[PDB]
Amino acid sequence: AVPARRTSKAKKAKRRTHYKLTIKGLNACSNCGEMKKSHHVCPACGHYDGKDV
Amino acid sequence: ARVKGGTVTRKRRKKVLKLAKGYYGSKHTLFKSAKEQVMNSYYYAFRDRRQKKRDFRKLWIARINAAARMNGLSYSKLMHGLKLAEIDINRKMLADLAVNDAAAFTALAEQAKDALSK
Amino acid sequence: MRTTYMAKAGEVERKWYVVDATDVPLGRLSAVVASVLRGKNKPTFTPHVDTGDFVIVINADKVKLTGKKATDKIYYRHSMYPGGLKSVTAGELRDKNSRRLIETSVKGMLPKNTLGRKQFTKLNVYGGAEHPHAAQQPEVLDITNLI
Amino acid sequence: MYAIIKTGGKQVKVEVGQAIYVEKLNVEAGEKVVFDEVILVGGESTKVGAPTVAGATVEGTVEKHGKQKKVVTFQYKPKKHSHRKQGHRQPYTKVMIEAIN
Amino acid sequence: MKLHELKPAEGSRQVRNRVGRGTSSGNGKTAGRGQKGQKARSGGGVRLG
Amino acid sequence: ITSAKATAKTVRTSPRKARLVIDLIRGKSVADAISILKFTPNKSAGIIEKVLMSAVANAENNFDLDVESLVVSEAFVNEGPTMKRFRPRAKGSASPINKRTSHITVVVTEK
RNA sequence: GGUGUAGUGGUAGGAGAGCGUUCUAAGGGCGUUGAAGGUCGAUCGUGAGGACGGCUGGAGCGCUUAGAAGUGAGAAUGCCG
RNA sequence: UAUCCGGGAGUCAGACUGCGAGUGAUAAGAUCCGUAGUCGAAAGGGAAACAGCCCAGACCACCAGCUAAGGUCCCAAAAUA
RNA sequence: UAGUGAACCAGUACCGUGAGGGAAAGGUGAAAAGCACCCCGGAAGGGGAGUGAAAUAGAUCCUGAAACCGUGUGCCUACAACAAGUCAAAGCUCGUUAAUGAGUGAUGGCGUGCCUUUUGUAGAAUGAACCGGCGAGUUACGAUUGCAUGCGAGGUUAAGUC
Ligand SMILES: [K+]
Ligand SMILES: [K+]
Ligand SMILES: [K+]
Ligand SMILES: [K+]
Ligand SMILES: [K+]
Ligand SMILES: [K+]
Ligand SMILES: [K+]
Ligand SMILES: [K+]
Ligand SMILES: [K+]
Ligand SMILES: [K+]
Ligand SMILES: [Mg+2]
Ligand SMILES: [Mg+2]
Ligand SMILES: [Mg+2]
Ligand SMILES: [Mg+2]
Ligand SMILES: [Mg+2]
Ligand SMILES: [Mg+2]
Ligand SMILES: [Mg+2]
Ligand SMILES: [Mg+2]
Ligand SMILES: [Mg+2]
Ligand SMILES: [Mg+2]
Ligand SMILES: [Mg+2]
Ligand SMILES: [Mg+2]
Ligand SMILES: [Mg+2]
Ligand SMILES: [Mg+2]
Ligand SMILES: [Mg+2]
Ligand SMILES: [Mg+2]
Ligand SMILES: [Mg+2]
Ligand SMILES: [Mg+2]
Ligand SMILES: [Mg+2]
Ligand SMILES: [Mg+2]
Ligand SMILES: [Mg+2]
Ligand SMILES: [Mg+2]
Ligand SMILES: [Mg+2]
Ligand SMILES: [Mg+2]
Ligand SMILES: [Mg+2]
Ligand SMILES: [Mg+2]
Ligand SMILES: [Mg+2]
Ligand SMILES: [Zn+2]
Repeated sequence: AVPARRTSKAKKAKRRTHYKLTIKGLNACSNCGEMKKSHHVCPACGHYDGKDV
Repeated sequence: ARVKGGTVTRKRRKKVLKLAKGYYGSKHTLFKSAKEQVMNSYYYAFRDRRQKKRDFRKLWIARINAAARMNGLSYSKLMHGLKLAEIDINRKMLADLAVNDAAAFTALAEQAKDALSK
Repeated sequence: MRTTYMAKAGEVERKWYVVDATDVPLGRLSAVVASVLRGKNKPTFTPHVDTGDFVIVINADKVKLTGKKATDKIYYRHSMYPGGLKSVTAGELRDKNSRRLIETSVKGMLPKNTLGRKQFTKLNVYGGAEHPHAAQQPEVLDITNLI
Repeated sequence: MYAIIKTGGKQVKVEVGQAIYVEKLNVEAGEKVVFDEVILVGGESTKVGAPTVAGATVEGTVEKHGKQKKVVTFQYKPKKHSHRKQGHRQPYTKVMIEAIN
Repeated sequence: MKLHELKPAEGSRQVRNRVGRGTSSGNGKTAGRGQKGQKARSGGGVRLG
Repeated sequence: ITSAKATAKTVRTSPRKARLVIDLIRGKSVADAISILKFTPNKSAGIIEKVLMSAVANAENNFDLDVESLVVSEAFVNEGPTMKRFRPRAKGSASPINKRTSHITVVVTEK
């Protein structure tokens, strides 16, 4: 099967509506204040739950 | 004496595209689609410059009909009476009176009713 | 000169009429009501704007069906599933849900577009003689001579 | 007060001090023009012409002569490799209404 | 005469007619040859007589 | 004078995939944008991070602006030159391959 | 030039008259105080089409008359990019 | 308007409708003629949509008027005559 | 994209066992004065600072079209059946080659692309993915007719010589 008609710019953009990235789970690290991912070791200071690791 | 393409081609196609400004997507972006649409636009425009007169006479007739009914008369009876009474006010003006000058319209309707009675 | 009047949305005042359907043939009631809803009865009628008035139809259960329409006029509807054709007689609709009877008849006569659907919403049908729209101060609209 | 006059095979509503556009009038700019076919006169009272109000006329001054925006008549038949293009600019006369009788 | 005001005798010179240069000219597309057939071909036509 | 821009041209990456990350950071404080790019695993995140940091370095060094107040006023990706390649396919025929590039631009203003 | 009368759908196709492109000759001009070209504009003519401004551009180009043509593209499962 | 003389063609696949015939089965949107129209090469109104049927031939502009076929309760202009 | 296939390291690259086939590809600036130095970056690439009349002339360099991609937004859009327009049109926004202006457009009417080929095509027949460029009645020698000019019961030279 092949496209019968080429896809227009408007239709193509409509389809890509949901083709987007997202960033979630970021909040300030307790130890150093840098933004980190919740439930992850802070990449900057290497602290999690207030202890170096 | 070689005559290369030059710029006449671009000039002509840009004229068509400017005519097609406002069309949907390719119909305003691409010359071939644009030209095809502009041609249909011409056809529709020529046809509609005739349909336009029909539509407005139709609109005036409907409004005149409503006003005549409010005055106790059908549009057909009103126009027959006006012709008998020699009134040549056309439908455009009659519709204008109906919407705005209801008093003047009532005077015209009374003359039409008088003519019909006679 | 391009001076023809064109009504604006919101400038025309829509009234409220009460139409008693008692023993009025269904179609004729629907026709007069449809003209009112479209606003064809007013000089300010503008085809591309809504200018008609609201209608309250009472005693829908007493609407008149001449001839054998009561049992032989059939309203069909297809569920879009194969063999999904449903039918109900006009008489049965009048007896059980007369509101739908009047509404279907009037829908057929209004335009099949956005403006037409909006104009339909201004219709209110009530089998029986009493309605809840007294707050709108509707006035009776005799149709004995209109039909 | 206002009047309805018969001009250019068409009827126009005129009020003192209102400019009206009509089919070209054979009159120089800035000159006076009298419309004698007053088919109605309205205002506080109403005058109905049968077909014209007797002895009622409208007076105006020809402000301008001009040409209306161009209209293009392009006639073509699909698949018949045949088209014809035409332009038009209808002349008009703009008249300021001075007096209504 | 003056080289900048030359004027041929009236009717002495005509403009060559060029075919296949658009429909409105009246010789577009088919170039006056008609539709299909032997006479519509490049080098078409039968010998004289 | 109130804004500084940085640009990376002819960077090997998909313009569309880059625009995903760019849309994430557009119109955001510089600190927030830096954090988002750091924790975004997509390839273009690192490229855009260097461009943003370069732009901030411009705003500070070249024009002595206020880093804390800096925000990402404008950011976008433009198509760069496309490198043409071919990949053999079945039955002795090749198919073209477009190795895309991107022009990544970031503009950061005082407020 | 005016009036009057009549007429003015159109494929194949015949006739007529024009628009625009490059170049030649002559004449008369325009150009680092910005040509051609590009872009934008609500401009003009009955049509092909013609100007005029803004921006871009950086060195050639109009106009009048006549002349000669590699002289006009939207289609050829056209060729090239 | 016809002739005649000359330059230049295109056309040699037609279609349907009404009427008169053949072939067919007194079938076919069949086929083959005669005859008139229309389409072909004709837009517009009506016939729901609908080349060939009915009305009627678009040089243009108008938010003027009168009619043809066909229509006037609503969609939808006009008689709940 | 012309002109030699070849304006440039072309009969080269490349293709083929071989004969053979056979490309693409010109332009900074007057002058390299071809961006010292500083900053981000591993670099690339940028931002300053400079050269320059001009750097949106920075070497992928004169001009820089269209397709195509993207950013910003004045208007509109989540009850709507759309050959995408045209006619009518409220609202909103804006102010021109100053014109009975411009953009957008709720809503209403009408409305089945272009071409080719056909009796007949919206056609579920053919062609076109889009954009740009190139791409088709020409010339020579004769024949014949019209128009024009010169001469006119005459008209006219061909080769050839200067
Ligand atoms: K011919
Ligand atoms: K210009
Ligand atoms: K092509
Ligand atoms: K002949
Ligand atoms: K026949
Ligand atoms: K430059
Ligand atoms: K946009
Ligand atoms: K529409
Ligand atoms: K086929
Ligand atoms: K001759
Ligand atoms: Mg060309
Ligand atoms: Mg008419
Ligand atoms: Mg010649
Ligand atoms: Mg022809
Ligand atoms: Mg063609
Ligand atoms: Mg052919
Ligand atoms: Mg044939
Ligand atoms: Mg032939
Ligand atoms: Mg293999
Ligand atoms: Mg005609
Ligand atoms: Mg030139
Ligand atoms: Mg050519
Ligand atoms: Mg047959
Ligand atoms: Mg034919
Ligand atoms: Mg027709
Ligand atoms: Mg046809
Ligand atoms: Mg009449
Ligand atoms: Mg009606
Ligand atoms: Mg009756
Ligand atoms: Mg070559
Ligand atoms: Mg520049
Ligand atoms: Mg350049
Ligand atoms: Mg709904
Ligand atoms: Mg909605
Ligand atoms: Mg066939
Ligand atoms: Mg195809
Ligand atoms: Mg092409
Ligand atoms: Zn931390």
